[PDB]
Amino acid sequence: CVEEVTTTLEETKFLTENLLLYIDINGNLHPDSATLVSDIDITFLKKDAPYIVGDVVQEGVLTAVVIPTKKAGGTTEMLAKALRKVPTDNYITTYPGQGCNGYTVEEAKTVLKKCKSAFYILPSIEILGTVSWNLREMLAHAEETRKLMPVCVETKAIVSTIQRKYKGIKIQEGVVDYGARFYFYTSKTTVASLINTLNDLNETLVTMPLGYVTHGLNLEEAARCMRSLKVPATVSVSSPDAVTAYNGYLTS
Ligand SMILES: [Li+]
Repeated sequence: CVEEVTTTLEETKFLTENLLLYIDINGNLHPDSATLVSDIDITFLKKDAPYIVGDVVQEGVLTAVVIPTKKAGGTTEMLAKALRKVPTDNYITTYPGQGCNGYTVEEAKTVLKKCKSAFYILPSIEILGTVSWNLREMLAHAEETRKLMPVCVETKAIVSTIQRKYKGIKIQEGVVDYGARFYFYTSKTTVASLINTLNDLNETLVTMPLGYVTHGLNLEEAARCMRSLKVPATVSVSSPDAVTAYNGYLTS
């Protein structure tokens, strides 16, 4: 009932056209699902928001289910309960509950072995060492390695430091390659959208944990989100004790 495939989305459609996508209660796509809806109208996902966990929406070849997140009380049984609402069918999908939602692959496997449906699981397509580097250190590293450095534009202390270092830089949201290569973002976009952007750019990162403070996440919550990155990243945390903490959060 559950089979992992080695193929891309397009290379897996010969088995079924149906895609199972994961959304949150506002109808926003999980980063694992967000890359699967090219050239398809997805207005229907958010049109009927807000949802509750377990709600299912469908249009054409797409099915989407609202899954729980452990930051908001979610457990393994609530994940299983949510997936039971999906109509029985054959689907291409990803393992439910990964990334920010905080479930492990082994937990996702457990949920899907209930298998009213058949699922073909797309491949999740390298872990650089976690460090505790200050902003000056992170900038110098970026400059010489050409790694992409995400920066939250609302963090005034960082923006001013960059302006001093790189006289003449015009900081604006998006990629800015001046002195070093930056991805400037607002906390007024989702963490998922930022992760998908970084994954699409397909560059190695030097970064603080994404969502941590800027999007109200604690360190464990950010570490869960960081699992959705598909690019290598040097992750710089607040202190040496946080290195130990972060690495533990990432592996559970
Ligand atoms: Li973005």
